[PDB]
Amino acid sequence: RKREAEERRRFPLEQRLKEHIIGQESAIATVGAAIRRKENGWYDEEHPLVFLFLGSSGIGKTELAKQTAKYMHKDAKKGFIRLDMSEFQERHEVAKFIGSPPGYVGHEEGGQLTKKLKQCPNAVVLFDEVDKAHPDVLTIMLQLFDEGRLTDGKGKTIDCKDAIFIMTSNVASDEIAQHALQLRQEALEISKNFKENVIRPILKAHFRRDEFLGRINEIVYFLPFCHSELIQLVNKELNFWAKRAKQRHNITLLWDREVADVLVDGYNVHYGARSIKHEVERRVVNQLAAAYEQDLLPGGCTLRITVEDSDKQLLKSPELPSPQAEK
Amino acid sequence: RKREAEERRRFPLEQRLKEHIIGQESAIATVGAAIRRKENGWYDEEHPLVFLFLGSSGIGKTELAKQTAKYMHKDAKKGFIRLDMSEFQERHEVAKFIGSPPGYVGHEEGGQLTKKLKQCPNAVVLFDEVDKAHPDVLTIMLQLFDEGRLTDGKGKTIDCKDAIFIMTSNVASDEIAQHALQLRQEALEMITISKNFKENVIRPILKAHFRRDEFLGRINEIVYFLPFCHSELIQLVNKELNFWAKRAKQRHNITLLWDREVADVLVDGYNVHYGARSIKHEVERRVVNQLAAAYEQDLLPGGCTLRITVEDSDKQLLKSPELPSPQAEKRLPK
Amino acid sequence: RKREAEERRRFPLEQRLKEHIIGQESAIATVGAAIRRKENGWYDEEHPLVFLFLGSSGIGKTELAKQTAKYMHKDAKKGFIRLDMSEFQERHEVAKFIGSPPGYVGHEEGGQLTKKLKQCPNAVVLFDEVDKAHPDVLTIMLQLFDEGRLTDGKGKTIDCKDAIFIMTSNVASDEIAQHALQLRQEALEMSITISKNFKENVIRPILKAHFRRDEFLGRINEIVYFLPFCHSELIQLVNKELNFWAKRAKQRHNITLLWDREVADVLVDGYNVHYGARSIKHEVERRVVNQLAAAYEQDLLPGGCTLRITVEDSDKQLLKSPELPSPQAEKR
Amino acid sequence: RKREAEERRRFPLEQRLKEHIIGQESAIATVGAAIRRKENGWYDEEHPLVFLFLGSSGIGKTELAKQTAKYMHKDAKKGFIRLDMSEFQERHEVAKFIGSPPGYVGHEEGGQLTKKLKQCPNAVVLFDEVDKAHPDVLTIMLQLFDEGRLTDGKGKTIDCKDAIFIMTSNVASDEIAQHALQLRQEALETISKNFKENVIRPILKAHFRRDEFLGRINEIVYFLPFCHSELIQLVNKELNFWAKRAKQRHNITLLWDREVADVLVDGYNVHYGARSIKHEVERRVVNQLAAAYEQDLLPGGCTLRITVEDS
Amino acid sequence: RKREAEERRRFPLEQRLKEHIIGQESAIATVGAAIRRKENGWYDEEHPLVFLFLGSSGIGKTELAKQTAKYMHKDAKKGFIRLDMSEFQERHEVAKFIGSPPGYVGHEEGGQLTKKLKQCPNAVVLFDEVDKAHPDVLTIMLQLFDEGRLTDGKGKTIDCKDAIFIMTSNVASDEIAQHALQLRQEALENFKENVIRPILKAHFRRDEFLGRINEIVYFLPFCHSELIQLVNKELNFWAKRAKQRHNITLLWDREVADVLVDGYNVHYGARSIKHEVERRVVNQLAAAYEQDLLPGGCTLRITV
Amino acid sequence: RKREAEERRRFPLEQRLKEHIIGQESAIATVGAAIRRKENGWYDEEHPLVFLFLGSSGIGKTELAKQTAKYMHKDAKKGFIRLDMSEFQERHEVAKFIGSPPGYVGHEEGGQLTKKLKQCPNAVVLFDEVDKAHPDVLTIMLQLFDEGRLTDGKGKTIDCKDAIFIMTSNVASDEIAQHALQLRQEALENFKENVIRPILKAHFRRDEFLGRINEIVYFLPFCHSELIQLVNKELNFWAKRAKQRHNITLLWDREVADVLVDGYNVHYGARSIKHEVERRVVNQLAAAYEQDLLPGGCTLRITV
Ligand SMILES: Nc1ncnc2c1ncn2[C@@H]1O[C@H](COP(=O)(O)OP(=O)(O)OP(O)(O)=S)[C@@H](O)[C@H]1O
Ligand SMILES: Nc1ncnc2c1ncn2[C@@H]1O[C@H](COP(=O)(O)OP(=O)(O)OP(O)(O)=S)[C@@H](O)[C@H]1O
Ligand SMILES: Nc1ncnc2c1ncn2[C@@H]1O[C@H](COP(=O)(O)OP(=O)(O)OP(O)(O)=S)[C@@H](O)[C@H]1O
Ligand SMILES: Nc1ncnc2c1ncn2[C@@H]1O[C@H](COP(=O)(O)OP(=O)(O)O)[C@@H](O)[C@H]1O
Ligand SMILES: [Mg+2]
Ligand SMILES: [Mg+2]
Ligand SMILES: [Mg+2]
Ligand SMILES: [Mg+2]
Repeated sequence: RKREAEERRRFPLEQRLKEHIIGQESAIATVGAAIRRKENGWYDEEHPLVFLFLGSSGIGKTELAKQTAKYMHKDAKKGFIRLDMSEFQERHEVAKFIGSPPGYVGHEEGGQLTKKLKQCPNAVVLFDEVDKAHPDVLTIMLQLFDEGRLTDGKGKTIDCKDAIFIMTSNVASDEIAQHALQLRQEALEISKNFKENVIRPILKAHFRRDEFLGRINEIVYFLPFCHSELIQLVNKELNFWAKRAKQRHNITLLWDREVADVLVDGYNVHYGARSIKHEVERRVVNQLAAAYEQDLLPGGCTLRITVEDSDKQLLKSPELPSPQAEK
Repeated sequence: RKREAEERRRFPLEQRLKEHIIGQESAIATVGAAIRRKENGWYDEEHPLVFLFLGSSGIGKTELAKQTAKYMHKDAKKGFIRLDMSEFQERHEVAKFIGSPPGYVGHEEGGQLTKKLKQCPNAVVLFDEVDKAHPDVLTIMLQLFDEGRLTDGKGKTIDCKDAIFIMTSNVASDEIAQHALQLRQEALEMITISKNFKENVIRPILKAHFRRDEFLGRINEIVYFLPFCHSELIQLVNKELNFWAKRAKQRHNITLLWDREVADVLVDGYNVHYGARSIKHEVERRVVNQLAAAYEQDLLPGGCTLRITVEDSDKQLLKSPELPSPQAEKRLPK
Repeated sequence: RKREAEERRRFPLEQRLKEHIIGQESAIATVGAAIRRKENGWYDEEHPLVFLFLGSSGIGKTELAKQTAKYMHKDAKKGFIRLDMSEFQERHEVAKFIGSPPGYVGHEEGGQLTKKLKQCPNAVVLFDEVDKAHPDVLTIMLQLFDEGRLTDGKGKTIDCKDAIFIMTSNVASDEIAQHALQLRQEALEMSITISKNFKENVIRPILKAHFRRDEFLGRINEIVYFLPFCHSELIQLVNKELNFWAKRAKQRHNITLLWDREVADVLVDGYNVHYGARSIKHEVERRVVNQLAAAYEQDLLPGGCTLRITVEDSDKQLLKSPELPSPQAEKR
Repeated sequence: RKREAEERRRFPLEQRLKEHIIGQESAIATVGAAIRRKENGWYDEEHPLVFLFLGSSGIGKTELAKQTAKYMHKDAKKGFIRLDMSEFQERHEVAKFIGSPPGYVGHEEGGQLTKKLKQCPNAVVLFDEVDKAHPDVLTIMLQLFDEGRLTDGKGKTIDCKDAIFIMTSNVASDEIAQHALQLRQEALETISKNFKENVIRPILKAHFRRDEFLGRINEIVYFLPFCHSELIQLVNKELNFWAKRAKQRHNITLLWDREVADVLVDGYNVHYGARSIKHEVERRVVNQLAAAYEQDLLPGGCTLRITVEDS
Repeated sequence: RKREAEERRRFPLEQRLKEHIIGQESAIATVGAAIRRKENGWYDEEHPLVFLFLGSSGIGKTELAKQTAKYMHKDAKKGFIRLDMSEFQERHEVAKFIGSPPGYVGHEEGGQLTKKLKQCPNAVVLFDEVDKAHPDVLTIMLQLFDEGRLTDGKGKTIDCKDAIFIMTSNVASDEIAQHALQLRQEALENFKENVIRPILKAHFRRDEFLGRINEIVYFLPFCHSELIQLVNKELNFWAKRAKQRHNITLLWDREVADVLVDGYNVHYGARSIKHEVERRVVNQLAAAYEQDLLPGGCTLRITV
Repeated sequence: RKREAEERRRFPLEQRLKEHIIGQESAIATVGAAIRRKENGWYDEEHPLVFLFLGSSGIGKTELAKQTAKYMHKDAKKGFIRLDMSEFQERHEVAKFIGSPPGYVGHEEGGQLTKKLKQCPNAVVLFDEVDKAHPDVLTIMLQLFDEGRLTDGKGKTIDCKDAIFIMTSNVASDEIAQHALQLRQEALENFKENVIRPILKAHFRRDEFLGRINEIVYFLPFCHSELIQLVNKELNFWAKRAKQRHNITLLWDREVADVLVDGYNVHYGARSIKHEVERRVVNQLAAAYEQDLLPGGCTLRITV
């Protein structure tokens, strides 16, 4: 008890997530508060904890879910359960949850989800892209979210009252991103309850049933990044590549402050972080790989990126001559 | 003779339910009357007793069913049979009730519901969220509700005549809620009764969109759950706070107190579409989160008090065992 | 010979049925005539006798079938083979009739129907709610009717030529009910209900669409139509229910129960055409029986308890005295 | 490591593609750069590499995909997985990818795409003419393109993080051609910046209705219409193919001059591109060779000059 | 090698076509030229041959396809496959063409086209009345023609590079019949029929549909000479098959065969003329035989 | 030789059928003539033999098919094969018509048709309503023509050039009944194909399904003489069917038949007359027997 409490206080989940997620402070704060509430025993054991993650594309929803799963279960693969709801676009596909009835092909195998949950009753379940499921498939989750009960095709009931369920979608993402015009309001010169009652009609229009929505403990809103968070993302990506280069080939990598400013221009609000990822890859790592194959990067050398309308690489001082693949 | 004398004394079922349920007086009365009738004889043994529970979400339908099962069979697990009809969305899934026919996988296993009913013939059967089932699956329930007889894949009848069947659904949720709101508005001029509204409005819904006539004909009683009144919302908030205070005292020896304004602020977060679940989540979010954060060495076994800040109806804080001191900032960004 | 002499005399099937069934006189007459024709041999003895029962819900189809089975076989349970077709909604369900083939799971049990038939060749077989059966099941049924014998999964063939097959459904229930109500209204314009063969021809396409086997319908010996109850038949139903409850009370607790025509009218006012006798049964249970059960634990004692109507609700009178018992108000 | 790196330096992928692909320099450069970045280990292993080929019909998109697959998996047919999204033009066609759920016909079989991917995790997957898919069929591709993960009807999860996905379509063909005119709109007194992709995005979003789908695509490769020189090169390629075929089959030598290439190009059709050129050559020249051969006017070993044989 | 040499050296296809087909000389020549060109190389083997047969119905189109399938697969009936696109007019009928997805109705069947092709990839496929094909079926056929590659619903892929696809329709039958640029004008056995191209364009995705077609074959209405040849061939078939052998040499003179042609039924095609001949040529023979009236045979002489 | 002589003596088959059938002389004569022609080599014996029978239900179609099978086949109608195409649908076509082949859901190879054709290739095969037949089964039935060789669930194919197929329908039932000229004007006191395939071509795609049918047989509404003859035969059966036949007198049997025919068969066929007889006779006799009013020498009773 004492060691767990001391470790949690010393290195909170919220500080652990911040290492991997940039921004999203209100989502981090909500998930951390719920998690901490559960861990300290201040939770009802009858009803499992359920989250729904909403916002635009590529802003860390599945990332946050993965980090939460890793934190809850340090490494156990069975502790984290993935479900790509995009494979459940038809009603009949719900059989994958619980398996076929008696007398039907595949009956001897129980429900896949039932088996997975049985292997780890307190696992973290991620229904990714839940809006891509057929809405009759979501009906199977009514008892799962209310009481953590699920009966396979063989009549065996699974108890998962202590599990944590996370759903992710971008259902209201235009309306959430449009409400980030509150960042543009500049009053000196974050989502309101009444906005959540404008985001509701959209949720019921998609997720047809009020008894489904009334089962979720928390709706988490992920906002579009502000300019500083874009700079942080670019720096994070460059640091990742620098670490990889240093580890693999002992190459030291440096970049001026203006490199991030140049790179952020590739940001696409419709795609989020992955846009920055692709931009950095395309217009830095391509040059890096071309130089490496050309053998212009001796082990232990120092490479610094300089800023033009394009990006140049200096081998500790001289400009590295760009190789010619076409010869 | 003493069992008979107790039964003469055994009239708390309404009390037992009202302990766990707030409001829904009409439903409690109906269920209690039917159960008393069955208990004291005065009931035909040739036909099971069937209820259908209708209303909005999070208003005690499943809760009432579970409480009734517990009362009838005490803690006996075999006495309460649960089925989540959301798993029966396909016609072929009816095989779960009776098992596979001879010469097919799982035939030797036999029906599951048939086995459970054999274990406890007088069990309380709950088909939760029945309107999620494929109508062809409901078709099998005709015989079960009429004569309480079901034949498994092996040809064995179970003869569950004296069981009790409870069905929970929200098919007419929007109509019932709107009608109840209108009736309450009318009563506000100067309470929970609907005479023909059921036949003219509810019945065509139930029949046309989901069922056959013969299926509805076998239901002994239709029970209607209405949305909570404001006082009932206050009662629900008080119930949740009492539950959390009981947990705190029992486990951490912490005494928890609050005020009426706390109840008002909490109920302000109530959402009609979700019923008691909205209040439950609100209480967990705005109070229990602060209690769990204070439990990092700032809570000790004393009279912790919950109060509203100077910002009326905006914020609420914990105060220490000694009321003159508010609890600190919980200091997360160490 | 003694059994034959006793059966036909002093106890015709119609006489017995009228004891349990209210109305449906035409159906009772048809069933009795067909049964007598079969018994005396003035019928196609080369084929089993087949019936189809149609009409709204709660009008005695299953009840009439059960009473007929009891009359044919007295108390012999083996003489009444009951099959609820709602379990045969899938193609492979036919295996239950004959069991699995040799070498398969459960083949040693060659189907329930075959075993029961060989146990009682002349048993009355009821396929309740036949319309729910899968078309392959209906094909097997038609094969059984035409052939007159069935072969189990073990290769044994069982002769059931003398068996009686009864089927119940509600395929044309709405058409039958609305036509019967229209004929009652038309007869009130004369101031009754005998449905003409042209209405049967109108109904026939519905049956042809549902079953899609013109030979299957043709093979049916008799189609029996049950009508929705008239007001007098509803009053009789209410009186029957009240008599049942009164005799139950008298036997169990020596309580005498009385009522008046007004009570019967009030109870029948709760009738619902879509559910038939079930609606009246439930109304009687909730309106009256609930009060009896509530008052039983403390107030009821041997004597004359009479039901009365104050204005619109049913009230009770004290034993042998015109005092209204105080209801044992639950809770407090 | 050193031998493979030296081999790649000696004979890069670009030359191999140029052996067969004509023009499309920008597309070849982009694909080659991405492939080299992958091979040299300078790529994140958490996400597969995804391409989207856009351009008019008959300009080598699927041809480029085939050449790339051959380069990566030259000695493995299993290394190249081909799909044709015309065969997926309705929502329920997703059941081909992962198979039917438990208790349904074909369940025991399992997904086809899952089988193929499991056989060769690092294969090259080609979704030919993806635009013809029902849009809800593309939804199944989200996990594939993001994490290279897919689950069949039996619950088995296929990991293909190192695979390469190529999607070919002509959704913005007309707009791409109009932009390509920019190079041909020059005052001229070859490479387009193509920042106008900001206004190509709406077309894709209209067709592919989900932004998250586009966000998962690493690169958008644009194939431009052939120029006059590229058309001449294509005609020369076709005539070389036919000449070598004649030599190998009937031992006949076949020869021509500029007048033939120009006359064949003059019959070019934009709507078909390389296919137009193929049809033109076949109709105008191959028919004459076949007729002459059937008349036995071509003794074995003889030499033909196409001395501008026209009209 | 000797088998291949004999296959090459055997009778030219046009010989058999002329043997069994009457008229349609232009179509015979075109098909023979295309097949010979393919055999002698001079044709990219990477793409299957695609033929579009135009003209009135019932004038040998299917017969010509059968004979072609006979040339290449004389020893195998499976070498010829038929599909009538009157079966394939609505979106859900795409699943009948190449099979349903797994877990759906008819998945086991696997579709008509693939089910037959997998047995004989190099067969001859006849799509009757492609006009009636639903656009989504037209999309799968054009894909198949372009690539020669198709997947069934069960995931099995089929290579049909060397197959021969023949499409038949009557979209421009009236224009060909009325123009008759060869029949009654040049030969009754280039015309620059430039209206057929726009006519077809109006009915399909001309970019792909007409671009991929390897060849277009025209069928012309029968002429008087062709009709009398067909009647002579029918009467000879009846005469030689006379199993009551001794009545053979029931010779049909000339003018009665001309009167049988005068029962013009070309609207229904050749089989119509067959019925015409059978009516007043076979019924009288059956009546006489049943009556035992005519042992030893007789001239058909004149009747009507 | 004795079997051959017996088969020869079976003719005239028209008398054979009339021994057990009433009316339908035209159809009987047509069938007999077709049989003779095929036997005598005056038919396209290379092609399957197929009739389509048209008219209302219950007018001797099944009765003529069964009598034809009983006579042609030696005895017991072993070579008869009749099926209800109304139960054949997309979910049942292959599983029953071809019969669920190995590897399919179900192992009922043959299913309903080809499981019996394994023994009697020349079967008389009855399809009881093409109006209710599924398009898939109507297409697979196209194999039955040309050469037959319909695929079985076991893979076996039967050459149908010798088989007899009897499709039937009620969709054309009006074409005969509405006129009654084919009955009134057929040498009693209209024309063959008065209208060529009026409804049938539009409904069953004459191009394939009906184009391959060799003959069409009309069925006419029963005449008053035919109806009264049916009544008389049924009454004779009941009279002899009596166990205590001494009580059977049949006094006024002709008058009772006249009363019975009042409920004329104009609804679904002779079964209407059978029900008339059962209602107006059998019930009365059963009631009298129950009342012990039948000692012997008992007359009839004229009701109405
Ligand atoms: N703070 C961040 N926000 C978003 N992405 C981040 C962040 N930090 C790192 N990333 C990375 O950027 C990528 C974003 O992709 P996702 O995690 O899947 O976001 P998403 O919310 O699920 O978008 P969709 O709904 O799948 S389109 C991930 O690969 C992350 O690892
Ligand atoms: N004609 C009747 N006379 C007396 N009691 C009847 C009569 N009909 C029904 N009952 C009673 O009310 C109950 C109704 O059940 P059934 O008669 O079997 O239903 P049904 O008439 O067949 O219509 P379905 O099958 O529900 S659509 C019976 O169990 C009887 O006890
Ligand atoms: N750029 C090219 N250089 C040389 N050959 C080419 C080129 N493009 C196409 N071809 C050839 O022309 C044919 C066209 O094939 P594709 O490459 O597949 O066309 P496509 O662009 O991919 O587009 P679709 O599917 O008609 S939209 C192939 O036969 C190629 O071999
Ligand atoms: N020499 C011939 N020319 C044309 N048709 C012929 C010849 N011999 C037979 N036929 C008949 O022509 C038909 C061939 O197919 P056909 O009907 O003409 O094509 P389609 O129906 O598609 O228009 C067959 O019915 C065949 O009997
Ligand atoms: Mg995601
Ligand atoms: Mg509930
Ligand atoms: Mg019943
Ligand atoms: Mg292509």
